[PDB]
Amino acid sequence: GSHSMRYFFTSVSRPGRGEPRFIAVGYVDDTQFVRFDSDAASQRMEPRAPWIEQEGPEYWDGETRKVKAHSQTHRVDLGTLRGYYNQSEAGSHTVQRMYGCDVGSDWRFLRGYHQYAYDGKDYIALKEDLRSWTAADMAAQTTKHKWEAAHVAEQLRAYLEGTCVEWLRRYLENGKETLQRTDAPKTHMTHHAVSDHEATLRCWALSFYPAEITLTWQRDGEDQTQDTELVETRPAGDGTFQKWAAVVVPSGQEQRYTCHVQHEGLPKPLTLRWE
Amino acid sequence: MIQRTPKIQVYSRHPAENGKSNFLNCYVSGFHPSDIEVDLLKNGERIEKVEHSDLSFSKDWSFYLLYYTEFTPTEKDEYACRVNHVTLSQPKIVKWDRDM
Amino acid sequence: ITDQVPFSV
Amino acid sequence: QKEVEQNSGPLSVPEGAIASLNCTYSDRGSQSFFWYRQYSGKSPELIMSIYSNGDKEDGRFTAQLNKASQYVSLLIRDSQPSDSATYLCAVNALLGNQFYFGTGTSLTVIPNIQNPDPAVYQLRDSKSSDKSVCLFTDFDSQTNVSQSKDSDVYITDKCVLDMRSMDFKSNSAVAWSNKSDFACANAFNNSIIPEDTFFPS
Amino acid sequence: GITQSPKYLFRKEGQNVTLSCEQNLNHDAMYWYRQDPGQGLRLIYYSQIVNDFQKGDIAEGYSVSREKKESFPLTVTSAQKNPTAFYLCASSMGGTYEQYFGPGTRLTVTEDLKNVFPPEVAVFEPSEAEISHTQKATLVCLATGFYPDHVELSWWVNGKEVHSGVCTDPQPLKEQPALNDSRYALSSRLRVSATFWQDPRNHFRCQVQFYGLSENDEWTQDRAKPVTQIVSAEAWGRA
Repeated sequence: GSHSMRYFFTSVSRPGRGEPRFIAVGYVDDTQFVRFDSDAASQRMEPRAPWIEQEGPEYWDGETRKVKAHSQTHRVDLGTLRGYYNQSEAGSHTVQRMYGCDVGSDWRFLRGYHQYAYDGKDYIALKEDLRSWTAADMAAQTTKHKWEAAHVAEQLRAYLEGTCVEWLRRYLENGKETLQRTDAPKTHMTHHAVSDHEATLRCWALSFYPAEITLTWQRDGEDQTQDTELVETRPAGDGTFQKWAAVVVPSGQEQRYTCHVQHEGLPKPLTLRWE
Repeated sequence: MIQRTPKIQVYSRHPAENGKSNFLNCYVSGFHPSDIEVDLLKNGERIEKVEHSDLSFSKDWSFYLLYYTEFTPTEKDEYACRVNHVTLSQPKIVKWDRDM
Repeated sequence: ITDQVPFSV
Repeated sequence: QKEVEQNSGPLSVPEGAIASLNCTYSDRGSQSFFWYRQYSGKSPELIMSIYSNGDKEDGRFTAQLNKASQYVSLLIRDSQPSDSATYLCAVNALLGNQFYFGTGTSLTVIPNIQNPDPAVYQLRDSKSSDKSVCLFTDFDSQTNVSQSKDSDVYITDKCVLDMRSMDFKSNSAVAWSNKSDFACANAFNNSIIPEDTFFPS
Repeated sequence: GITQSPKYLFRKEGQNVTLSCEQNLNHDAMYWYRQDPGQGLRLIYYSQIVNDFQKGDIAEGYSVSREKKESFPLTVTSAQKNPTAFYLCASSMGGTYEQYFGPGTRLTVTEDLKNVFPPEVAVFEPSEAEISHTQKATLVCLATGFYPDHVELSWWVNGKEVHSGVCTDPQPLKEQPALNDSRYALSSRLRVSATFWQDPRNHFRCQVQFYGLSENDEWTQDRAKPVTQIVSAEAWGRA
């Protein structure tokens, strides 16, 4: 939708080396604003964006206690799952949780999710109606029956449809200058002589936000996906993103190829040429 | 256990210009498990002033991290990051290309 | 803000 | 103010009718809303829990939630004598990871006892005929009993008994004193007494 | 589920007391509340997990420990100015989940044990006028002069406890409201049919359970020791 808030939780067991490592991050759209790392020194939920720093001590004290208990729950899950799959305590395992909500143009609820993974594979997830569960294997069906008998889905829906949406609105308002911004891509093109008969054109897009972007190549105005390379979107480090797309062109006819950039800050796609 | 090898990308935060300071980025993504060793290198030696982002994962549960440091590009210094992972027989080294 | 303490599997 | 607020004033409702208890809260990431019942000298008992806007029905209970207006209510259908208790409103708080209780609202249902035959009798002690107490009984629920301003005279509040041999219910209140010059005629003068109360010789 | 002992406690001011609370519900969070007559709940202390605890709103004069997951002992120190209260223990899955309370503990603290008295129970036979006017008979029972207000009243007809036709005051009544250490009174009614009270083979008894000093508590007064006891008064039928 128009905006979203998402939280990511990961626990990695360390058999014979200490308690599992717990890392939690929160994101509003493409911006991270909170973190927790069990190996870090603070042992608290820490801010990672300016607009969240204005929350009072009740916020930070409460969030610290909540993620800590969350890590404790994962400590129990890591051992329980070993019994579900009859696994030994000599190997390292990881659990991953992820939830959040999407909102529409009116900042009202649109979509919710809450999914759980074990060793990198889907384990159990809340369906789109926020009222049923999707179990992967036999072990997940035991978790499903327990969470159904505990009426867990009813309580998760109240967060995803309620608190999640309400506090997403709050963050969007407190961080309007940062979250409600849109940075159009800064574009340019480079040329690289591969040999006497071929040349590579690289179409650049930099300093854009949010990360959603599309780069396509065209020859004589028709789409051309052959001999085209498209790198995955990468973070610039200052809150923006980078992406480029390349194409191999017979030497002499580079003027027949155009690059097209589609982004939220461009009402019409930008066109890039070499000459 | 799903094991995937990391995808590496070495690049600068801003267009590289000799003389002016910039940031060197080593973006690792699409890997599992999360335990990974990333070192940024300058002419072969490890840079000790290197920060990294907070661990996060994608829709397919694969992890991604960003390692970065402040550096000043020159015309003769070669930069690279070395990545080590359980799915790597030996540490993989990816040289930095200003054109990429 | 985060949800309440989750249930164990 | 407080995080959870409910008018603690004694609420009285006729038996068999609808009893509604209101509750308002200050949103603190408030996501879960509960109703507790508590009898005199007993511990709070969870009776109702609601999580989404609308009405939740459970027997003679009905919990209503309107998060937009920050309002939780409880409706009791067919008010019975066993429903007389204090009902505590509880609202959780994801901000701070807290769980707040209201001060509670005391509810008492009044019995619709037709055929009131008010009277003030004098009862003598079983082991010693010297001591005696006065009994004001068989009056309608719209009668209120006021405590005595004399430290030598004690007066209790009205209290309902339910006979099951015959379908009969009645109010009663007791007063007594050790002055031995105190009579049953001047016992309940502090309270508003109906004009047709029978007084024995 | 969750229990707390003892149900009634009675101590002298100047020493510390320990209120126990235990639950086997596998709950991490545990809470201590106190409650005053006609008032609400007030948080004293709480614990999110073992080896941790956080001060509530009236933590002054109290202290807790959480050495194990199932136990949460509360200590009432001599610094607490008003220890007399109804103390309630609860537990929950987490900070934001519904809490389940224990049975509760009534703590009463007095200056000297010289004002501790058991009740005086009497039963009053129905008036002849009531029997001829409404064809019903009301017995009245009075428990007087007891302190503290830790009493439980019950009617017994022909050796069996009854509840039909019984009404008891919700809470005891202070005999001298202006005194901080006033003794209490309590009344109760039992109404039966006139033909039932007029049977001399029917036995009525008003039993009052009092909770006071234990047999192990020390007593140095010449007066009879106000131990936890039962006081009752009987009556037969009359034609």
